[PDB]
Amino acid sequence: GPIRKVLLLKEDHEGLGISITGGKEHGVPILISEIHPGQPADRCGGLHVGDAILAVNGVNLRDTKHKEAVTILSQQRGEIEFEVVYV
Amino acid sequence: RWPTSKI
Repeated sequence: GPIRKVLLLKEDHEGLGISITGGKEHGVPILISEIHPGQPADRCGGLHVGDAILAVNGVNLRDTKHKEAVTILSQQRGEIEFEVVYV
Repeated sequence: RWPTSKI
């Protein structure tokens, strides 16, 4: 599908509200496997199970290992821009 | 298989 830019708004007491799988060491992108109901990713409306997370806040995640992506993603605060694609 | 993290 088309590459999309998606904005997510998160408070500091919350996580992103997604489960991710995959990563470079497995030869696949960082993939959203769950959107947890009522949490920030669900509320933002534009992120979905099956989306590959290509970048967050301009940080490329295409070639990132799983735990690298966890560190990068969990570091982001407030208004967070995602670049995603559903294949 | 691949790991999953909740974030």
